[PDB]
Amino acid sequence: MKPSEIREMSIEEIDAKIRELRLQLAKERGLLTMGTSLENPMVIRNLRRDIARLLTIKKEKLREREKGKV
Amino acid sequence: AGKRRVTENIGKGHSMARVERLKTPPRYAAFVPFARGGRRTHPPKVEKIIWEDINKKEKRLALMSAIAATANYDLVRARGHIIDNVPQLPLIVVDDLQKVQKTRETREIFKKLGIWDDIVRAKEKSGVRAGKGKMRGRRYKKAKGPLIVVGKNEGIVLGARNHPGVDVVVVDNLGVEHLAPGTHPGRLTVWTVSAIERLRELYG
Amino acid sequence: ARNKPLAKKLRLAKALKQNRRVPVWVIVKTNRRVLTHPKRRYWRRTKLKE
Amino acid sequence: MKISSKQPRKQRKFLYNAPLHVRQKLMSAPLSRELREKYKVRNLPVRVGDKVRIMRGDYKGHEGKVVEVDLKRYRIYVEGATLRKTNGTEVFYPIHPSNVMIIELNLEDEKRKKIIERRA
Amino acid sequence: MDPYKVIIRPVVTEKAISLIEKENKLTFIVDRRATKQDIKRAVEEIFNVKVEKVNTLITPRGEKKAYVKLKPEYSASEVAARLGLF
RNA sequence: GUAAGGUCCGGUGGAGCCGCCGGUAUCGCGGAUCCUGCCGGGAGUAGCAGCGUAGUCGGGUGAGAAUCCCGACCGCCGGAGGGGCCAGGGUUCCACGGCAAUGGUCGUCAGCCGUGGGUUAGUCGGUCCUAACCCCGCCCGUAACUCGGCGCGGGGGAAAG
RNA sequence: CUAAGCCGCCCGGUGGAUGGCUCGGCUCGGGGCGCCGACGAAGGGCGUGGCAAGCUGCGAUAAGCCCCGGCGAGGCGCAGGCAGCCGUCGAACCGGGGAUUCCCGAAUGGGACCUCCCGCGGCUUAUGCCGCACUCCGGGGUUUAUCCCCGGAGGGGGAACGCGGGGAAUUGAAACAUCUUAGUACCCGCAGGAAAAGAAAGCAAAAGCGAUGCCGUGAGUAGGGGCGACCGAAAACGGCAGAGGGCAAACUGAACCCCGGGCCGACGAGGUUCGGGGGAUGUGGGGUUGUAGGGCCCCCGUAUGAGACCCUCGCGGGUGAAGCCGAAGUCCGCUGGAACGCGGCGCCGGAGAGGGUGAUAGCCCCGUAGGCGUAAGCCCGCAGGGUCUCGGGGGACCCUGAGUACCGUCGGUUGGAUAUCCGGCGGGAAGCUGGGAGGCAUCGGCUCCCAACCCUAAAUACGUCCCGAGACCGAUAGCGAACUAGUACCGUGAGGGAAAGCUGAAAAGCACCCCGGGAGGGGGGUGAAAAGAGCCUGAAACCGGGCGGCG
Repeated sequence: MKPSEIREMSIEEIDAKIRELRLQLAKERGLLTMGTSLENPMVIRNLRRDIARLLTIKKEKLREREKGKV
Repeated sequence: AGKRRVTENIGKGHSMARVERLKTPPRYAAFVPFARGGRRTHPPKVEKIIWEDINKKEKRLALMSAIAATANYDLVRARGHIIDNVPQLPLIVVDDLQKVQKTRETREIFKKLGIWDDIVRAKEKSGVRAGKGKMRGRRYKKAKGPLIVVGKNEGIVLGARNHPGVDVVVVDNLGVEHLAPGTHPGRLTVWTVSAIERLRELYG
Repeated sequence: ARNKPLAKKLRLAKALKQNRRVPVWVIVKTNRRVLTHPKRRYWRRTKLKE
Repeated sequence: MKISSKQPRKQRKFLYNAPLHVRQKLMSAPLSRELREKYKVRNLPVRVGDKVRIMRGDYKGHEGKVVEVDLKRYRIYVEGATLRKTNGTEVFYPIHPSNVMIIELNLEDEKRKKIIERRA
Repeated sequence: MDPYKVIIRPVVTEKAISLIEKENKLTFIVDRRATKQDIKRAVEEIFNVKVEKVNTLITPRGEKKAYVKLKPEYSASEVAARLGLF
């Protein structure tokens, strides 16, 4: 995902996306040791970095909200 | 260097020389100058005196002698310089030479004067040297050509800096090694009128 | 040995995971330059540090 | 871009450990006379879309497009500059960019056009 | 531990599959810092099932493995199919 | 060339090197029971006995069998060479696939190599208590301390109590 | 046509010398830069890659996440592979600013035979967050228990340098005790980017100088010493750098300081007000010195002026990252696998330093000679707003540091010798009509000075780091480490500590055939050359075969 499209959504949507990506990462990690014919061996890395982006941007949004409120 | 190892001496009894050896396997010898990896017996030391002193009057006399030897036809030719087309020795040029600050103009002037052959000789004799100096940055052993001595710098240094083996020196900063590189006197030199006047004033 | 603390068990686990051979693709990538690592261990000859 | 030291050890160390943004500049090649007259510039870094003519080596006089650029190895791949394997397969010969001259430029990049404008 | 951070991956070994088929037990490699209550809550919330029992162990490689036995009203085969284990 | 050595010829080698003048130096080796590395004779020799002298027949596997597998016979231990389980070891445990090296010989075998696995507790043990003893705070001594110490307050201390 | 054996040459094996190379060491005048930590340091443990073991980097967001800027088409570490993915909406990379940052560790709520465990109070619905060590400082409350609460400190680390204390022996004296080694090794405590010292109760006597520190020299001198071995300065003079200030008291007497809030001013400087904590056992004002200075009193004069500093609501300039520009052949013939070589014809040059490129290149590329740009930050200036400072004569009154100076004795230390400095013990003043020093003690003269309170930049010392350089080494050398090196490995433990670089221009890293269980062997291919990965050259010793001679 891209930082612009991540910033386009709100905190609740970011949280739901984070949960979905964590579950999907667990499923891919299971399939990695289950199967052998992996079409895309970069799914795990991409999912991890999207989770990192989502968490970073959500924390940035929280900081901005606190700064605006204060 | 070579003194960081902790050793113990086996001593007599065992059929080995009484040499300091390590206290851990495989117990090599160490710390002694005849052991691999040990200290050197007499290494170079930074406290050694390398500077050499010379009396001021002796240096002045040597400089005067080198200046005199500059104007000798036999010495200049014997050094190796090409003076076939040189009008006379010493070569005196007008003070207008000090204002030339373009290398092409300097090349034309030198061709007219007759030292371009010496510059070509210096370029041809320069080349790659032999030994480990190439590792340390001394790959080329460059030769020396004409030396331009002027009374004032008005751009001649920039004009003639790039010519191979050519040094432009103001008369006030002239030294013995400028006139006799490698302890060999008789370097081809080009003086100016102002430089000659300063030589007359100083007499050395 | 039967009763083990968790920290010591984890350290032994790290050593056990360390003890393995160099990957064949690593050898191919390095062009027969990297063939082994200094952490190879035989349980009966070379003992653990702890 | 700035190697002031005259020590060969430091020059070679800089060349070997140069960052990628410096290896980008370290892959320039001379332009042809026509392109030089047209653009008022002497050389440009080699891109993939460029067409070059090899000036040194076993493939001197051969012209072709660029198919790969390796900044890490300081090498380029030119179509037609190939070796034959024992099994009959084509492989590319890596050529230093200083051994080729660019005869056709790929100018689809605004930043490359900005480079030309800066250097002209 | 917060759920969705507990489970690292499933276990897809022959013993794991036999346990899934026979004893209604799933098996997950989970975070070492997670406890039995954390594992139970994570599985229940994630898979919308009721957990009967949870057993845990620490593998010789340092990972934590959890056997989660589901209640008879819920089938572990369906969860395995959802997760791709089959 | 008295000589320390120099220079040419033939071959290998594939990238640097030398004459002369003047300086400079970790500047010349057969020994130091010298140091480091490599390699000889001893030698295809000793050892592979002593305290528990154990194998044979038929079959199987495999390119290959005294040494691996099954059956029978014959033997050894049998108040331990049997059963259980601490400390210590830390994967040596299990299956499959193997024999370049390891195994005092061989090996298709293995505590060896490779690839996959394996340790599930309200009741078993730690966790609780205190013993000998130890630590921390105050206090005192010391030039001082991470050093020495009585007394007060707190804590720890047993996987066979 | 002699079996073993011996010597010499050739071929092959074993081995790894020599030669050439070098992203690593070593040493330096100069320049730069120098502390981190309870807002949780350094050092460690454990995790983290699709295939991932070591090193490196990161921390459950785990070889990475976000934002402004530079570069401009590739990128995914050491590390030449498979499959994929990221990048034109500007990546990789680079300068700056942010986010995450497990556990142990000063480790800090309480415990550690295992870097793992066990609690109590508030909020929170719950998830979850905060607080709770000890020794103190400034405050509040009460239960007056040093009990609770608010605010703030210290702890630990750092290669060398620094400051303050404790302090040997081997050794030399050709033995050895005073002495030397030596105020050394080492131990303990305390700071910083420097530290310490620093403004005369001094140095000197025809004359005088005028804080401290460092360099040259004084000088192996004065002087100490079984006057044995040895030890050993200062002043003056020539230099680098230069800078001086504040308390206590006399006098006055709350005119005062800190914390928090408000108002004017600009948001700042500055001005003003309220509450709380200090303060008459003295906050603030004033004053800091010798043929005396200051206080107080008296007298004359002055300010109308001059000067210094503070601040930036604003403006201008300079400097300041990544970075950008920056001339000239890749022309003809020859050799060559490949021209940087040879011969011929040209060009630039404020650029002929150095490096790469299939040979040795001023003109192929990077660069160099010379110029340009740069956010934050820093500096200077303009303009405006404020605060503060500034004169001479006389006196008869007052003040100018106490277990201190100093004396005797004892121990240490010193060149300090009846004449160094420090400490213990027993004594112990004057105090402005005063006091100290001038190398044995006292008396007189003369000269210099004012202790017993405090601060102070520059010139200096070092290098865990950086720039730059070299008559240093060139893989048994140079640091121990050119490389997954303080690693592997040894010891219970303090602690000890290796070996190990090189294919080729390009993997073009040998397709296919015969044999072998395999390892491999023979053909056949690639390459200028097998240089064949057991890879540049391949020496000697040693081993096998062939040849010549003896046998």
